[PDB]
Amino acid sequence: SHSVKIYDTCIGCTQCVRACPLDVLEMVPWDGCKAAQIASSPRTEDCVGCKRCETACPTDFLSIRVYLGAETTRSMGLAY
Amino acid sequence: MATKFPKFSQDLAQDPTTRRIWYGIATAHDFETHDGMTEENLYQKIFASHFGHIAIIFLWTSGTLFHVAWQGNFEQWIKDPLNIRPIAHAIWDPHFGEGAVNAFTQAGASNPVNIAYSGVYHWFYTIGMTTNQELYSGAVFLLVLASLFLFAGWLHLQPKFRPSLAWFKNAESRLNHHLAGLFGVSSLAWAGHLVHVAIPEARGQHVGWDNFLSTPPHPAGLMPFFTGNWGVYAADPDTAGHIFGTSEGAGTAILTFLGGFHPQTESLWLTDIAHHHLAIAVIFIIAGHMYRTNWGIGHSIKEILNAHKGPLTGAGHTNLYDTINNSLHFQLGLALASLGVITSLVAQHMYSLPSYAFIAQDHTTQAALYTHHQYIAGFLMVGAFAHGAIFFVRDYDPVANKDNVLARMLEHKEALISHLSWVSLFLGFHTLGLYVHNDVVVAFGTPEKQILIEPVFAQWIQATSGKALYGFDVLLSNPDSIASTTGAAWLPGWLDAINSGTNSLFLTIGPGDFLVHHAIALGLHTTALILIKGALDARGSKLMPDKKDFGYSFPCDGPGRGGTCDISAWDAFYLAMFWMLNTLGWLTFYWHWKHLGVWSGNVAQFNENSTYLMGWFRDYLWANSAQLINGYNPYGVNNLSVWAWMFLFGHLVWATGFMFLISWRGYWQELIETIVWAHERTPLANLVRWKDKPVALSIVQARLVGLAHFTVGYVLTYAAFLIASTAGKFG
Amino acid sequence: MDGSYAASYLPWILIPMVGWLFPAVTMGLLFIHIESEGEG
Amino acid sequence: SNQVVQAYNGDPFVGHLSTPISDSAFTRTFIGNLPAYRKGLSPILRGLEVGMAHGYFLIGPWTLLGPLRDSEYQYIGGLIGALALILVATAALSSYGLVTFQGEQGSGDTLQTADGWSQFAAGFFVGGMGGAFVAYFLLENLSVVDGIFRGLFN
Amino acid sequence: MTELSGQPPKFGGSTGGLLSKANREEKYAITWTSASEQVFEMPTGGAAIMNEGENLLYLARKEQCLALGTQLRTKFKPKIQDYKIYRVYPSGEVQYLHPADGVFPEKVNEGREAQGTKTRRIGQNPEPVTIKFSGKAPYEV
Amino acid sequence: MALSDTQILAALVVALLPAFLAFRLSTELYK
Ligand code: CLA
Ligand code: CLA
Ligand code: CLA
Ligand code: CLA
Ligand code: CLA
Ligand code: CLA
Ligand SMILES: CCCCCCCCCCCCCCCC(=O)OC[C@H](CO[C@@H]1O[C@H](CS(=O)(=O)O)[C@@H](O)[C@H](O)[C@H]1O)OC(=O)CCCCCCCCCCCCCCC
Ligand SMILES: CCCCCCCCCCCCCCCC(=O)OC[C@H](COP(=O)(O)OC[C@@H](O)CO)OC(=O)CCCCCCCCCCCCCCC
Ligand SMILES: CC1=C(/C=C/C(C)=C\C=C\C(C)=C/C=C/C=C(C)/C=C/C=C(C)/C=C/C2=C(C)C(=O)CCC2(C)C)C(C)(C)CCC1
Ligand SMILES: CC1=C(/C=C/C(C)=C/C=C/C(C)=C/C=C/C=C(C)/C=C/C=C(C)/C=C/C2=C(C)CCCC2(C)C)C(C)(C)CCC1
Ligand SMILES: CC1=C(/C=C/C(C)=C\C=C\C(C)=C\C=C\C=C(C)\C=C\C=C(C)\C=C\C2=C(C)CCCC2(C)C)C(C)(C)CCC1
Ligand code: SF4
Ligand code: SF4
Ligand SMILES: [Ca+2]
Ligand SMILES: [Ca+2]
Ligand SMILES: [Ca+2]
Ligand SMILES: [Mg+2]
Repeated sequence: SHSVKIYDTCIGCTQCVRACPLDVLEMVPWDGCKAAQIASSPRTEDCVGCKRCETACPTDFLSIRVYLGAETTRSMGLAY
Repeated sequence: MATKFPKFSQDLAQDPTTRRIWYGIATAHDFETHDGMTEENLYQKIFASHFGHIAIIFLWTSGTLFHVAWQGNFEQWIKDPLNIRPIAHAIWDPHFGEGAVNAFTQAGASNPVNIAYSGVYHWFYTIGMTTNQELYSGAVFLLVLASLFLFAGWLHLQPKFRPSLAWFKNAESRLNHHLAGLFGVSSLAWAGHLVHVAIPEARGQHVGWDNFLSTPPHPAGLMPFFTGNWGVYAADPDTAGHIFGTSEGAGTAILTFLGGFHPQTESLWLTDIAHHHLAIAVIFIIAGHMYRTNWGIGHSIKEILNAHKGPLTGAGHTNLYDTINNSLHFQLGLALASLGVITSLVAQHMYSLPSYAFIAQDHTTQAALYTHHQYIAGFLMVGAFAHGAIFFVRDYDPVANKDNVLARMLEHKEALISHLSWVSLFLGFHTLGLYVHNDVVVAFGTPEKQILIEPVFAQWIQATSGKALYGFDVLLSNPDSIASTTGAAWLPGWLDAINSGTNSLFLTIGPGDFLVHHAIALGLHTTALILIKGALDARGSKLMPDKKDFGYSFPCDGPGRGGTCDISAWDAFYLAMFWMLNTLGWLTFYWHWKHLGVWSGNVAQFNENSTYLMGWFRDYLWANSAQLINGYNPYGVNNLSVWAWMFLFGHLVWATGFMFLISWRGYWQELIETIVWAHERTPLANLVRWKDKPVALSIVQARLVGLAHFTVGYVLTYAAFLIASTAGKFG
Repeated sequence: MDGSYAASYLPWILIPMVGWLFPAVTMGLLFIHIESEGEG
Repeated sequence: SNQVVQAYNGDPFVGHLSTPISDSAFTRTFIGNLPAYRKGLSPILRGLEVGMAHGYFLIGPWTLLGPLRDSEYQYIGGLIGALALILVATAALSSYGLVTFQGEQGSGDTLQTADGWSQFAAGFFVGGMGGAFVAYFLLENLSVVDGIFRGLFN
Repeated sequence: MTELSGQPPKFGGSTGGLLSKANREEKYAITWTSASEQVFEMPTGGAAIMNEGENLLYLARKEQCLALGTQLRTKFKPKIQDYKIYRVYPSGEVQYLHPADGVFPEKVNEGREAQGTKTRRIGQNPEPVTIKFSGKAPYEV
Repeated sequence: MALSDTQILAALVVALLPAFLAFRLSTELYK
């Protein structure tokens, strides 16, 4: 399964989760930013690695990072 | 679906798709990323693999010797090496018909046969071998040597005999042994063989295992070497009318320095060759006494590196000893770069200064050797830069190399890459401009309006070595010069060999050579640009500041931040491979067209038509295909049939690679989804199900496989053309 | 296809063994090996 | 643990030893994958493969050393000898199974039953006849095989 | 997870739906309520009709279910936001998946534990040479 | 003189030694 990490430059704009087509990420309470929220990746077993989240990120170089890893039926996006 | 293979990566072995197999093949030799790999186990597995690889080399050489001795015509080809075609091995193919059987029953053989272009007959003959018995004995001995190295590799995987990491990192001792023993003692042994077998056997004196202990290579024994005077070993050198393999005009000398070419064999003098090997043996032995080991005297490489600082270079070479000795990728890059340099050197020297008897007259083998070695050198250079990039990805420590030369190179990488880009643009614009100007000016019927730049620099250089054609009269070309008034024993022979337009020694050059040299400069600079920019941005750029976290090779970083295809340093290697092939194409086209003109006595064709690109297109490529493409015909078949078939085969493989290079993955994965659906819903075929899920090839895999096809087609197409054209004209 | 070289009966059977038997056998062994669902 | 010989299956008191010939990785893998022991196979397939191999190689002895070797019927004689020896071997296999699996049937492996052993005998018979006949047919037609291998018909 | 209820959408069939993976490996379910019988686009191709009331539909992947869910909540005049997505195994086990805690993941909800969070910047990952011959990568340490 | 029938056959027998050693080396490197 791919790895998804969220670093402390997160502004909590929620576009991470809004872009995910597989519900890997969540908005969880935090205190580092004004929005009092941060992105989390509790369900990376369903991640396919399309990179939509990072495409949505505004911070100067991403606060969310997807590193493709061990390929499974789910991560390869297989319907068969 | 638990799946063992590959046992070194659980990530791959858990992949439920066909990818698992492909990647299993593609990552087996990347020991560093195996599950549980240590540094010591890494060095040890690499040691055993080295032993196995050396054994493979010895077995390949055994096969060459054995097939020449079994199915060849070595002994016949010795009788008349200028009119008999040397034989590689026998053909056995049930697909053949009568036409091909008759066409390949050649070179005087009674069965189908291939003509050898490896130059191996000339090599074995100049060595001193003259019978199939000696070749067979050498082949069997190499069988035994390969066995020895296979056993050594096996033995050094056993617990007691596994060398330690400190032993692998003992750089000073290994350098002493490789300079003194591997280089020096071996060169001394080859000087000894030449003096004992090659030189006598060239004079009708059979010297073998059954008499070499009793027949001195010189009438005056070793005492002249032990007492004082060595000029006796220069004695009476072989006269200009020496007939190779006979006593006619033969002498007794063993070490000479008369330079030039043996008049009959048109190659370097055997005595000069043995003397060279002896001298460089002494030098390499002395070199192997520089670094300390177990006796206090000697040098510490760490000290020498830490002692070469600089007022304008910061920390100099400090800590480069550990930087190099801790990175197998740094050392491998050094090795591949130096090896590619010396392979190109081999190529540029063996065609100009051949050392094997009657090989300068074998045009197909000479062309094939030059092309072969230059291609090998190009591959080596690309690999050296690839592994420099891999070093930066995996091994570079910025705090240990802080402010030293490595980090400082990294610190102005923008300037390096930018100026490489500038000189690339310079060369490209202006060389293409001159070529296209010449094309248009000749096309419109005014060939006198071309821009024909005389290559005065290289001509002046040739003049510095005695070449009096251009009339510069500088240094060696000037008899009044102090470089000529030295009394050197090699000057007369060197001048006679360089001032005769019958060899390849410093071939005459004109504007076509100028233009193609600037094309070569463009190709070298562009390939270096791709490789260096990949290496320096391997750890990061403004598009990917964290690229080192992703590894040397990876598909991309997605359509975001503008799009990031071919963003990795592996991708830079892949892109530079095309420019490597292009540069080699220009280089080898150059060599072959010029040597065709030279061998045929018509240098004017190249001199007059190489200045415009239609000249290459028509007089070189288009013309020299006529026999090639006629290897098989509606009217019959001849001995060039195999090369015509291989020519078309190389075209087909090249074009197939284009598919993997242009069409990308998603299109294929969706098509394969339709095909998967069809299989699941077809009765009878239903009974069968796949063990691995079929999926399209991966992004990186597509680049690799497309490049592999492209390169295979490139090499086979050009080899077919080169071989067939040169053997149809002169073979 | 004939052979004046010594032991020219060797290619007669060696060509089918190197071209048919060795490839088929080795591909079968590798197919079985890379599909073995042991442990990992 | 430099010793290459150890107890069999970790039991020093069972009448056997673990040696490079008896219980090594190569022997385990090779013997265990012969048709007799290959995992999952049905008795008739084991028998068929074994019979193929045996009928094939049993052609040779009488072909080259039998009484008809010096006659115009050498290959036919070798064929007949092979077929008859395979018939006697099949009767032997069938009778063995007949007497060894009389009562209750074990559940371990299908080969070690009455039905399974008879199926193995049927497979052996068929494969042995077939292999003997194909060896005889190759020898009888050695000339066309020669022309095929030399490309004489192109 | 008790027992999935809801009528299947009115649909004439297609070749783009479930394959062998559904019975051998895993499949996915999405339920939702509609205020009206109305047309929607199948993620597997073509048009289908959702029933007034509860609806239950089986698809091959989680992504197809979430694509249908976005279509439901962003392409109908009164939105459909009550859809639930489950994973279904051949044993019959049903694993509720989405929305994980009854609240869509785009908005903060108390009780969620941060996963995959790093207390550093991307630029503050360690040098790979410092972690080589380990199993980790700079983002895993 | 040409190569002998026996010299060709003796070559394969000798080559049996590096074959066995290569088998051992390969299987050891698999560990
Ligand atoms: C005098 C002692 C000695 C000698 C004989 C060697 C010899 C060798 N060592 Mg070793 N080594 C030694 C001591 C020695 N070692 C010690 C003390 C250490 C510990 C400090 C090491 C540790 C060490 C390691 C870790 C490794 C080696 C390896 C090797 C092999 C290098 C690969 C090769 O075959 O290229 C042979 C090269 C030449 C013969 C000369 C180089 C080529 C010249 C420069 C250019 C070409 C020559 C000529 C122009 C071309 C001829 C063309 C021809 C066709 C006509 C080599 C045979 C490597 C190996 O392969 O392991 C098996 C390896 O991994 N060594
Ligand atoms: C002695 C020199 C040497 C050494 C030991 C290494 C060692 C290594 N290299 Mg390197 N490299 C070299 C030379 C060398 N390389 C050269 C010359 C090049 C330029 C081509 C490269 C470019 C390079 C790149 C870009 C990469 C490596 C990688 C690697 C590592 C993984 C190897 C692997 O598993 O690949 C697997 C091997 C293969 C897939 C072989 C397939 C190619 C075959 C031989 C060609 C097939 C020809 C085909 C059959 C034609 C038939 C003709 C017929 C039809 C007529 C490994 C540590 C990889 C790595 O791990 O990065 C860290 C990596 O990505 N190397
Ligand atoms: C004939 C094929 C071709 C051509 C012309 C080029 C062109 C170029 N490549 Mg490229 N390349 C090619 C094939 C080709 N490539 C292939 C197959 C690959 C493998 C994928 C690559 C991969 C590659 C890489 C990775 C890189 C290059 C680089 C370069 C530039 C090198 C510098 C130079 O030559 O300056 C001069 C430019 C030229 C000679 C080409 C332009 C010629 C035109 C006629 C100029 C005139 C302008 C024209 C009038 C514009 C008006 C058009 C109007 C009619 C519409 C150059 C622009 C390197 C680079 O960018 O250098 C900085 C670089 O990094 N190439
Ligand atoms: C790498 C060396 C090499 C190569 C490229 C060849 C090439 C060839 N051989 Mg030859 N052979 C070799 C060595 C080699 N030989 C040696 C040393 C011997 C003496 C034992 C022989 C004895 C031999 C016989 C009797 C015959 C051939 C024949 C042939 C041709 C068909 C192959 C075949 O059916 O025979 C199979 C070859 C063998 C049974 C001998 C084993 C080859 C060596 C010892 C092992 C090489 C292993 C290699 C290095 C591993 C590389 C793997 C790599 C891809 C990773 C073919 C062109 C046939 C022929 O005459 O053509 C018309 C033929 O009948 N060879
Ligand atoms: C790898 C080397 C190789 C060799 C040696 C051959 C040789 C041959 N090819 Mg082939 N071919 C090859 C590769 C090769 N091919 C490849 C790579 C391709 C394309 C991908 C082709 C595609 C090709 C086609 C399309 C055709 C051939 C055909 C032929 C055969 C023509 C003669 C014939 O008609 O009898 C046929 C010979 C046999 C079928 C082999 C029989 C050998 C024995 C007698 C079989 C029985 C043995 C016994 C029962 C089992 C042994 C037990 C134990 C001792 C091991 C011939 C034997 C033609 C053909 O098959 O003719 C019918 C044909 O149509 N070739
Ligand atoms: C009393 C002892 C004895 C005697 C005297 C013989 C006598 C004979 N044996 Mg036998 N053998 C014996 C014991 C004996 N064997 C034992 C103990 C074994 C081990 C169990 C074998 C196993 C053996 C095999 C495997 C073969 C023989 C064969 C032969 C015959 C070869 C002579 C010949 O035809 O020359 C000329 C050579 C030939 C006719 C070679 C045939 C061509 C082969 C079949 C090509 C197959 C290769 C190819 C890769 C097949 C794959 C195709 C596939 C892709 C479909 C001969 C009559 C051969 C035979 O029966 O020929 C049909 C043969 O295949 N023997
Ligand atoms: C041109 C000629 C060149 C010189 C002549 C060389 C030819 C002679 C080679 C002799 C090989 C004999 C093979 C049979 C014995 C065998 O396999 O033992 C294998 C065992 C390994 O045991 C292993 O031991 C392992 C455990 S431990 O490591 O012992 O703890 C265990 O796991 C494993 O099962 C076991 O096998 O090896 C030994 O223990 C000693 C090997 C003896 C080899 C002598 C070689 C002579 C040196 C000459 C060359 C030196 C050059 C070096 C510098 C360049
Ligand atoms: C036609 C071929 C030439 C084109 C090559 C590419 C263009 C070169 C333009 C690069 C300018 C470099 C600016 C240096 C920046 C600079 O001034 O660094 C500072 C440095 C002063 O520090 P030091 O000399 O004390 O450092 C040397 C070490 O001891 C300390 O690390 O000056 C030099 O090194 C002068 C040598 C420059 C080396 C030039 C590179 C080309 C060398 C070619 C090979 C020389 C012969 C080698 C024989 C073994
Ligand atoms: C006691 C001893 C001495 C006496 C030594 C005597 C009495 C003989 C010495 C022989 C020596 C020391 C070396 C002989 C080496 C021969 C070698 C090493 C052969 C190497 C061949 C290689 C490597 C491969 C060759 C290839 C083959 C096989 C081919 O057939 C084709 C070409 C090629 C592929 C190259 C003296 C008193 C002097 C000094 C004191 C010690
Ligand atoms: C990436 C990288 C890298 C790199 C790599 C490479 C690939 C390199 C190279 C390079 C090269 C490829 C170089 C070249 C060179 C050359 C030279 C350096 C030369 C010399 C010269 C001279 C000086 C000569 C002279 C002379 C003459 C001319 C003639 C007469 C004689 C005399 C001697 C006088 C490394 C790994 C390291 C690190 C990491 C990164
Ligand atoms: C090398 C080696 C070895 C050995 C081996 C041997 C000793 C042998 C075998 C051999 C054999 C022993 C073979 C065989 C073959 C057989 C076959 C191939 C068969 C067949 C059959 C067929 C083909 C068919 C037939 C038929 C039928 C059944 C029906 C009708 C009639 C007919 C005829 C059609 C081992 C592995 C141990 C080890 C390693 C090395
Ligand atoms: S991952 Fe980046 S873009 Fe997405 S919510 Fe977090 S900080 Fe915002
Ligand atoms: S890579 Fe794609 S699937 Fe994975 S978290 Fe990002 S948007 Fe979701
Ligand atoms: Ca001799
Ligand atoms: Ca009789
Ligand atoms: Ca025919
Ligand atoms: Mg030379």
